[PDB]
Amino acid sequence: GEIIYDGGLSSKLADVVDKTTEPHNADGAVKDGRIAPVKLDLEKQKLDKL
Amino acid sequence: EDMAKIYGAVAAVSKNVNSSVTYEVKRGTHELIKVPTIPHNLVLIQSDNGK
Repeated sequence: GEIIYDGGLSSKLADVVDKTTEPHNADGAVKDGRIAPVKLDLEKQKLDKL
Repeated sequence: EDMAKIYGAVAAVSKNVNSSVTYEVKRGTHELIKVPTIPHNLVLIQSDNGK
């Protein structure tokens, strides 16, 4: 017989990144107008620039 | 045009707020070496006749 329903394109609720991500603000449907998080070089084991 | 200039200047001030900071906590952490062999210090001394 004629095929009425044979699978199809399936929507996914969420995607999951398999790579480690740097901290970030929202850049999707919600866009954050504030400055991106500031990355500071702290907790240095050996002395430098002092 | 003047109002567009004024509104844009105010928007820049509003965008100067700071979200957060990020840093790496590493002080006090050291690497570990692995010692392969146990340092025994024993030696056996025996006479030629075996006495």
